[PDB]
This record gives sequence, structure tokens and C-alpha cells, in this order.
Amino acid sequence: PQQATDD
Amino acid sequence: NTGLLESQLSRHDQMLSVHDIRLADMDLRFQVLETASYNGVLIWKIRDYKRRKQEAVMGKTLSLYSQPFYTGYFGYKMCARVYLNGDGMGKGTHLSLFFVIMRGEYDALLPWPFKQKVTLMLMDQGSSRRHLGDAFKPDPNSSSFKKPTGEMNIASGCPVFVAQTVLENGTYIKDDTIFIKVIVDTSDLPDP
Repeated sequence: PQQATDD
Repeated sequence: NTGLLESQLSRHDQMLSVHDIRLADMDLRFQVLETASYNGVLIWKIRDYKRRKQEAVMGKTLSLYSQPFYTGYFGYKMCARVYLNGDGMGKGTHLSLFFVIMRGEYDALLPWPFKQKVTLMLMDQGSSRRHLGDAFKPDPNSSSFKKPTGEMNIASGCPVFVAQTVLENGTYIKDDTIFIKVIVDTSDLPDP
């Protein structure tokens, strides 16, 4: 589980 | 006076304007509902792949969201986010697909953090049905699976889901449209 860039 | 007639016209025009948005909004609202799901499974249809892909590149629209879907009538409210041109380590090279937890109206009664297994995938429209997907188990310490505070939590998924080439070369696209499917495990959780 990786997160998306802040935007 | 005539300033009265004109004032009244103005009042009307102003309200007619509002009404138009109110109406538009509802069309959108209808759509969302008509596509809702309460078994923890989402089938997201994305039309205009070319244009949308191009707008991702041009930086006009980096990502897209699915309509919300639920694990149950009054369960978690979730959705998906996709970057047609990739995000993070897959940016420009892949298509990034993420899972999102939205602030549900019944979170006060739901277990936190979110612990249901999630299975992300892109469907193959070719007759060989060689769908692409991958699943994961929410990380308890991740700020993506905690009780929502704002409208949505931090999207969590796979930045390098599929190589843009693989996607555009295979039978995943057909009639300028692709299908994304999410499967959240519900069975393993005390239901209402």
C-alpha cells in the first residue's frame, strides 16, 4: 500500500 | 416606474440562473446514486480515454474519482482515484490506481482504523479476459485508514499499477473506454 502525492 | 419592471426582470433572471445550477447538480446527484453499490464492490467505467489521458499529460486534469461505493447500506463510504498518466514513481510511465476512504455519515459506528482487504484491478475487455489486479491489507498505522476528518483521507494504492504501454497495447481499452474494479472484503467484519 503506497500513498499518492499530496495533490 | 419602469425601474420596477427591470428590477423584477433582474430578480427573475437571477433566480432562473440559480435554478439551472440546482438542476444541473441534481442530474449529477442522480448519476452518482444510479451507480451506487452496497456490497463493497465498485465497477468504474471511464469513457474518453484518449482525451482524458491527454488532459493528464497537459496537466489539465491529473486524476479522476469514481462515484462512492459502500461495504453496506450504512457502512464505510469509499471510492477510487486514478491518474491516467501516473503519479509518484509511475508518473509518466504508468497508470496509478488508488483506494480512498471518504468521511461516511456513520463512521461513529464503524471500526477504525479501516482493516478490510482491498483488491484493485483493471478489466480486460478482450475475450481472453486476462484482467490485471493486485490486493492489499490496510496498514493500521497509515493515515489513509483512520477515522476520516476531512471529506476524504489520503489515497493509498499502487503508483506503478500498469505500464502505460501494456495498457494501451493490450485489449484493456475498447471503444475509447476502460473499466476499473475495486473489491473490498466485507465478510470478515461484524455486520449490522
